Amino acid sequence: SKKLINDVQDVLDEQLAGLAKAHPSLTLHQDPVYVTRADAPVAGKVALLSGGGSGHEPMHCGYIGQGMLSGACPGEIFTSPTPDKIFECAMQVDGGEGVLLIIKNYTGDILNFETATELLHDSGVKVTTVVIDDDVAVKDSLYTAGRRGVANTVLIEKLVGAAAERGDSLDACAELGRKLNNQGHSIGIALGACTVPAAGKPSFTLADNEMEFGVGIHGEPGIDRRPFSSLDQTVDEMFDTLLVNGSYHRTLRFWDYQQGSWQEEQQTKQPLQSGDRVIALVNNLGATPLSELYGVYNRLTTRCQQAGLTIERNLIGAYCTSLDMTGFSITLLKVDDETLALWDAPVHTPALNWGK
Amino acid sequence: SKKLINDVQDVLDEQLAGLAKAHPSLTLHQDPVYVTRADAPVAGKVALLSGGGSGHEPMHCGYIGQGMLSGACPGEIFTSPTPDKIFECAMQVDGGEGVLLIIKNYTGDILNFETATELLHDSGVKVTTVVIDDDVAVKDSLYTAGRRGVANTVLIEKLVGAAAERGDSLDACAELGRKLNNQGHSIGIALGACTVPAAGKPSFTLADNEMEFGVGIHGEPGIDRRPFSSLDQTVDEMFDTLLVNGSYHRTLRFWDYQQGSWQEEQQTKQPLQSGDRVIALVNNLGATPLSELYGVYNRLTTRCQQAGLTIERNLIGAYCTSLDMTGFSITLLKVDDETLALWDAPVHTPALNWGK
Amino acid sequence: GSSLSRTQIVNWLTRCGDIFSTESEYLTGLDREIGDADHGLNMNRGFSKVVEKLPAIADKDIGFILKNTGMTLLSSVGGASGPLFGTFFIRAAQATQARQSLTLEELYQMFRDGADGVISRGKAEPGDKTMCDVWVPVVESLRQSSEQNLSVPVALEAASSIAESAAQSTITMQARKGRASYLGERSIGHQDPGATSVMFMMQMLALAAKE
Amino acid sequence: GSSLSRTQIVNWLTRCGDIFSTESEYLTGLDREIGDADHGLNMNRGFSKVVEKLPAIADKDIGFILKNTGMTLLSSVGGASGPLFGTFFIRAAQATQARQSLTLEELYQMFRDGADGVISRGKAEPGDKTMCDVWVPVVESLRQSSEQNLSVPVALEAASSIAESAAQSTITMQARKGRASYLGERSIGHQDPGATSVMFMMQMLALAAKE
Ligand SMILES: Nc1ncnc2c1ncn2[C@@H]1O[C@H](COP(=O)(O)OP(=O)(O)O)[C@@H](O)[C@H]1O
Ligand SMILES: Nc1ncnc2c1ncn2[C@@H]1O[C@H](COP(=O)(O)OP(=O)(O)O)[C@@H](O)[C@H]1O
Ligand SMILES: [Mg+2]
Ligand SMILES: [Mg+2]
Ligand SMILES: [Mg+2]
Ligand SMILES: [Mg+2]
Repeated sequence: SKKLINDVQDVLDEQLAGLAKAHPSLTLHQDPVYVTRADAPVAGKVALLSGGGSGHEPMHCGYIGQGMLSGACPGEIFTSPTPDKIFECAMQVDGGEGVLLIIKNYTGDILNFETATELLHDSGVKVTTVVIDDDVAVKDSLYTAGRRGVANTVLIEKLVGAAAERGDSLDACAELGRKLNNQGHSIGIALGACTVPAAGKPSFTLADNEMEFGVGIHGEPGIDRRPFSSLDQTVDEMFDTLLVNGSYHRTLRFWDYQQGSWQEEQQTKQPLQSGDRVIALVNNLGATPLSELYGVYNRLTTRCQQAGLTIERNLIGAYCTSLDMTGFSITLLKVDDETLALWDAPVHTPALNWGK
Repeated sequence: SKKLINDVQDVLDEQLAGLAKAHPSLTLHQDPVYVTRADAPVAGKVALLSGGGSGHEPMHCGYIGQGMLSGACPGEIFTSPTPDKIFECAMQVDGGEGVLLIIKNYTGDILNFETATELLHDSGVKVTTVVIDDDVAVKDSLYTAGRRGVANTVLIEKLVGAAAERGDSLDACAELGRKLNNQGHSIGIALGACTVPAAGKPSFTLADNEMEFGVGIHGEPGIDRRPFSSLDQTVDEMFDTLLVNGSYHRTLRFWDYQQGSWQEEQQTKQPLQSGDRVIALVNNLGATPLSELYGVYNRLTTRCQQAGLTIERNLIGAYCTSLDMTGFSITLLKVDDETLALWDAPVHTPALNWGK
Repeated sequence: GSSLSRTQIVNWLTRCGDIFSTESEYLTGLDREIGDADHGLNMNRGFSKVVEKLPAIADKDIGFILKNTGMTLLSSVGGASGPLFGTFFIRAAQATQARQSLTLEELYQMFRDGADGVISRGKAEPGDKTMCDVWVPVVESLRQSSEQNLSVPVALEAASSIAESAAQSTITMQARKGRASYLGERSIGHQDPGATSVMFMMQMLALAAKE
Repeated sequence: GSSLSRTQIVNWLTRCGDIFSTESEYLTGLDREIGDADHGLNMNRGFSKVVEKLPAIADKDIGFILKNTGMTLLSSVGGASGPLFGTFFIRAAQATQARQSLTLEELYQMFRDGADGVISRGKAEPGDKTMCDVWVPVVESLRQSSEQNLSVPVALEAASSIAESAAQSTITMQARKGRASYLGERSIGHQDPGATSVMFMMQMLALAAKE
């Protein structure tokens, strides 16, 4: 056990209250729970919304603000939020220019966000969707639910949040998100499992010379359990997998608000290649020392140089977590000057803040 | 064991290299190791310097930038840096207006920073000092080394960093730091010990219903081992101790650069009182989930309201750590409008960034 | 003639509240091995809310009760099972509609339509290692029972007992849908949580229909 | 007449390199119980650097070697013990200065001046639970040996053996200085790391002086 909580039933109530208290810029709504910029609706801009289980803080509520999300729906711990919460939240933030839903690729997030997208359409709200599936660990979508949405969700929420703020249309926002989704690549490892508040045992156990390789964010085992030897070794295996699993083909559905129906879109990803420019995110999964993330970055820069990739920006820190998990993920998102311009644009959120 | 490291001897070399690579604004010096703003020396401003053992990231290197530190000396893990490193670093950052050394109160930091202050004076460098001793756990300085400098070092480095940037003189900087030191109050608890890279065993063990109460930042046991029951309980004991141990008398030495000698200064602290306004820092000691820190903030706001204290600003996150320690500290720093103005002033560091 | 009354359906759902409370930790453990350890909590939270709303509507038509139940689950269970079990009850209610009791034949159609809903939302095929590996055999049981003009209570007794074997049959499958599909061959050797929930639901229906 | 040669002092410091390497983990464990678990590493890192610089200066005067040693330790040991042991060697060197060998009497003065340096920098009093709880008894041993006109080698043999009991005497003290003073009564029952280092240093001097 041993969590800083009171009664299990009240953990999210207490934590969300603390969030709203700490942040003048954030409004905590009740019955249904969700969170918005205190100054939403903002007229004249595409509204950006996302959501997912509690337990990945700061994703997503730490990203509510100018230049990023207009609101977010926290669900229960590791549990996709329900369609009524996403529906009410989107209604609340609608700025006359459409609402963009960013959805991480999990069966539950997909289905709930889909049910919600349709409710919005049926309410006259212009809306469409971007699906995030950056996690390369699950190599093949043929006989699986598809690749998971993990830390690249943050880089995409920022970039698309910048375009929405710049004044770009729903469509140009959506197309931007979907393009970025197609060239962003992540992988995570765990040295130790998280424990959910209702549990008293960790999600998996592990010997001192073992790691969960190819982990996502909800504490499931990864794609395999393999020996842990060193920082360099670990980072080398991860990086080499970013490259070999870089090729990916699958179908993602997006809402066609004109048709009023789901549009299958078969799309393929290329592996990152010599000459690409990237944003690197070295992401604490919850309980890795910042110092160790810098040690990870040191190695990553070497491997990038060797593979012909130029890191133009980086983030190093705790951006998309799994409660108290000991581990980290690496995300490499391919960019160009226009994407870099959106990166550098102002953002004012609890977790990310610069410019303006 | 199980750290993301390679050879033990190389951990800091690799981590500091990663820091310099990630940060264009930071220069990594060698032989001796230290870190500076790539644009130091900055002419016309008081230069702010600090330092301490590695293992508290982001303190101090994460605080090198405009509005904050001009440079910092990382030592070995949990080991005060040596006088030659502080001396070279201060020489490197000297802007013609003096150098201010911020020193956390540990026997080692005091002695090494003192040896360094004298070397600087003897080199013609105008210099003086601020000592940080915010940790209220060690109740009484009579038969102890004195209260430890912990997380309030961050709030003071920011505020004094703002004054230095505003163009304030060495003396007005020093006096500002020393005043803030006198009304800032911290306390920490650990639910689980950190492990240093050279160790393979944690710094202390603990049953599931136990906590180390009144811990600092180098992994020593706290002032006592007591039952752990809940978030509310834990936060209540901590807060009640901030108040009852608020009164403090001791002697702190500061360099008189005019005399060229150490000046004892006996100074007393008041407990925080009904009607004071504060900045609250809820600080992860390394491995506590951000969500739990928000749960801590929820409770803290209640206790503040009940005691007559008004929180005007807050920080919630990992600002002054102890490697992979599971715990957190609470810091309350009393403020006024002029101090709030320095809080809101621009800061551009790896760990803290706003305005301008 | 043999039928399933509206109050037996109320009784069914009420028993689901009990089972999802009692087996909460068991379902959680199943979703720990090959998932994110939340299923039990999701089902408990959902049916707990259903069973609270139920006494206020115990006297409406079967279609009404089933549709509200599905909508309640949807607003509350979350994750993958919320929309799936919500859809099951919503499609089951439109097969039913303003009934006051149901013949074997209408039960079969109801379960057939429910399951068809979960299959088109989720796309699971037999052997994917999901709740559909229990639904499909259950529907085919109801079909067979209907051909044979069995009583409603023994039809559900046989559907329930088929649900048990179908849930158990999942242990052996490699998952191809859901969170468990991310574990690859590590999902083999473990019973699907959602299929277990369907099993529990069918076991409670047999109980509800006994009288 | 009985004296301690410059090469015996070199030999002493060389043996310190060995002892601080061998007992690194032991000193670390002592500083784990009542500190931050770094002392052993600090002493090892310091004397390791001393002993590397030593062969290049083995032929300079005693004052030169001791002063460089103190300065080397200062630039390298860090934490609380760096400035304290640095000061010990620097003040010891100015007692000595351009000697080529040392009489008992000059040894006593050397250790007396060294310790006076650690006492004024750190302010430790007897019973504070620090390295000063070994230095002070050691100096008083040297004083007594000098009164009694003992040989230099047995003087150091007696100083060493007194250092052992003095280090052990710390187990029982509540710390009043250093990191251990933050633990209150939890520091009782544990041997001071820095006092152990002084003990090791004195044990190596006795060895160095035997011939
Ligand atoms: N595509 C799908 N079709 C049918 N059932 C599914 C599908 N994906 C998952 N399931 C069911 O969902 C169950 C897991 O539910 P739950 O743990 O509540 O949601 P989540 O996986 O989002 O945590 C699985 O055991 C499986 O039976
Ligand atoms: N004020 C002091 N005076 C004399 N010796 C001291 C004092 N403070 C600490 N020490 C010595 O320092 C030792 C701890 O050294 P070390 O672990 O290297 O430094 P730190 O405490 O900074 O980690 C203590 O065991 C004690 O003997
Ligand atoms: Mg879930
Ligand atoms: Mg130390
Ligand atoms: Mg689950
Ligand atoms: Mg120490």
